[PDB]
Amino acid sequence: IESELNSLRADYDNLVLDYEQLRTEKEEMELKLKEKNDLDEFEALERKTKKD
Amino acid sequence: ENIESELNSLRADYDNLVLDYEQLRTEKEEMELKLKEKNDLDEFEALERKTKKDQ
Amino acid sequence: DHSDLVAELLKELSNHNERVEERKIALYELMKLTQEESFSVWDEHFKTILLLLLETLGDKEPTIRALALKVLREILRHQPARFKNYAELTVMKTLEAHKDPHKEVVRSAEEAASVLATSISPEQCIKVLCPIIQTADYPINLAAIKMQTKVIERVSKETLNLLLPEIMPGLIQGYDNSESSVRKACVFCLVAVHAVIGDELKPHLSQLTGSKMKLLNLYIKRAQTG
Amino acid sequence: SLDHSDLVAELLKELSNHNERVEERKIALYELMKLTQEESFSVWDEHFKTILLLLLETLGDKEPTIRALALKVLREILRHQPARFKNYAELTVMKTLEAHKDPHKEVVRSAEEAASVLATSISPEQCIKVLCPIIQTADYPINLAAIKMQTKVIERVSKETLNLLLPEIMPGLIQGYDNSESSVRKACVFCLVAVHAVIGDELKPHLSQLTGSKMKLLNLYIKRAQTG
Repeated sequence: IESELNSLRADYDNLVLDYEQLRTEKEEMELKLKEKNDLDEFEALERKTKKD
Repeated sequence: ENIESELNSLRADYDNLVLDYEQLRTEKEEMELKLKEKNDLDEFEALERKTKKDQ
Repeated sequence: DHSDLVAELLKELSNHNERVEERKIALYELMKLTQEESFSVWDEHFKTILLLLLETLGDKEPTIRALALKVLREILRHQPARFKNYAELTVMKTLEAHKDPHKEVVRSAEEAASVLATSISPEQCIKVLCPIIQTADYPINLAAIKMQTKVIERVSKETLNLLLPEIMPGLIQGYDNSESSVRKACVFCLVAVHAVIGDELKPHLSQLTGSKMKLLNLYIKRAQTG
Repeated sequence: SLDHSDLVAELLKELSNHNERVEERKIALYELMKLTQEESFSVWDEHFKTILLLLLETLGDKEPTIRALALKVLREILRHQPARFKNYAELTVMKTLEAHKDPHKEVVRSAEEAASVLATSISPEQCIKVLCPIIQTADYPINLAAIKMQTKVIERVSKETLNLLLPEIMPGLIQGYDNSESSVRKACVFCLVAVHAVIGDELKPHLSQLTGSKMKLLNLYIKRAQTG
């Protein structure tokens, strides 16, 4: 079990580092998506005023 | 015995990290599809402008 | 006895706008029955479940609405042959969910409309989508055009020609739409129509301007290089 | 060499190798950028025009990495030597605005940064008078870039000065509100929000040519800007 413990800790430590790479990739797409949100909100407000 | 507890806690924490990563991987893929659709749409709008200029 | 459990589900899920957590359990219970070989349930209780699941789409709770669309997606792909007599009702209700203010409902509704393209009979789905496309407002017309693109891929080239006099009006009309996403969705639908019938599409596109013809041929060329 | 006068001649000699010697010109541009950070009195008193004109031609290079780098160097000269662009406002604005329509994201991104510093480096009343004819006559996306700049510049003129410039500002803003592109219309709405924020209700007679739905949409973003 002690040898098994040493190998499992490595996989957990490797997954933590890999997880950071995904969080940094997802947070960048949010920064890119944030640009779209203010524009698409404007276009939706235009349609609502035109309907009225 | 204390080694057994250390393995027992780490195995549970690893499964929680696996679940969090799987949930995040599905979350990141939605942002990819949304970015790709917007990018192909902005390309469409740009391709539209070129046809009007040339016509 | 599946029926006694269904009575409890039909009793709870009829409590609209109240008992939020108890109906969430009931809706989740209905979804498990969908995965199971509970075909005895559906021979006698399909219509009751569909109408109660469609009425639930008008719930004040966005998580209840988004959940009913998740269960409905499963009933669509587990019992697709049962929607013959309810195509228009299921299509028009699923398209209305596309304009919900909450992302969780529209996102879950886009998924139900995705399974709906392959579950509803393709010949029947096109004839339902045509009047919707030609008369609906954004984003329902946009959602209906995306659906027809998926549905057109499933009809033969001989069958598609018969539906062209009815398909093309909304496609040429949506090409003039003020929204660029609608114009783009129409091009990709015409790319799918061109991919099937080839040069036979040419007489139908006579009413397109030169700049739209150029843009369309541009995306036709792009589709072939793949 | 390191001698300031000798170094500039070598920089002007190397950067004159247009379309060729990419790595040798990148080093010269990075070296030119360092001289900008130094507040070197002797370099800029005699060689600003020569460096600017050679740096502006560099924006037309076939290499996208050379273009994007000159836009970063230009950004540095803009905020380190802003008083020197007095006689080159139209040239610097129109060249930076043309960089906004490059196909490569790295070039437009570096140009959007140069156009951001440009709003506070060019004289603000002078910057408006350069942007107005551009806004009223340019095509996408240059008109969009010029309106965004005018929004940044309008915030820097007094209420008395802005009213005098309104007869020249408002034509392009009403025209861009009818523009086919939604991004241009929003930039015009946000520009009118900046104009309303300065002169308040005095803007009301200028909006007489607006439709009811555009007036309603505009009032919505004025309220949204004030609420937070």
